[PDB]
Amino acid sequence: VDAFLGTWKLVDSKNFDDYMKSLGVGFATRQVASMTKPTTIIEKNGDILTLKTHSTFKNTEISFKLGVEFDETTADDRKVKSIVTLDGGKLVHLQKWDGQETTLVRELIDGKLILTLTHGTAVCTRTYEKE
Ligand SMILES: CCCCCCCC/C=C\CCCCCCCC(=O)O
Repeated sequence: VDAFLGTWKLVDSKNFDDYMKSLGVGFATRQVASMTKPTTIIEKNGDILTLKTHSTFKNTEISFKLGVEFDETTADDRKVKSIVTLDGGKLVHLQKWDGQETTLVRELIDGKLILTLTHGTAVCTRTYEKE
């Protein structure tokens, strides 16, 4: 997982409104989210990964072991059961709640971190660059 480690800043986003709307996020939160450029920090300490997402709007932090389920409260206030694994060199984060699922997939492509978010028919792509 070592190539994912570091500090990353958002530089491009496509279809995030569609993804938020699919999750039921209200229009006022979508407004602010469309103008926010988060910083994501990924760190490791032995087998424990910590993923921080910082912005002027909301901040989140989770710590987990790969392949072990954990409880997570998301930035939009869903209480989900999560698991993160490495699949084909990608970091795959699966969230389940109320019979629903969403995936947050991170892959490294030409030095950039590409985050693909899928829920329902909505697919959002967010591109991060390393700081
Ligand atoms: C912590 C800041 C995340 C981005 C601004 C706040 C958005 C909150 C609205 C819906 C959350 C949807 C699920 C999390 C999206 C994370 C996107 C990302 O890491 O770039």
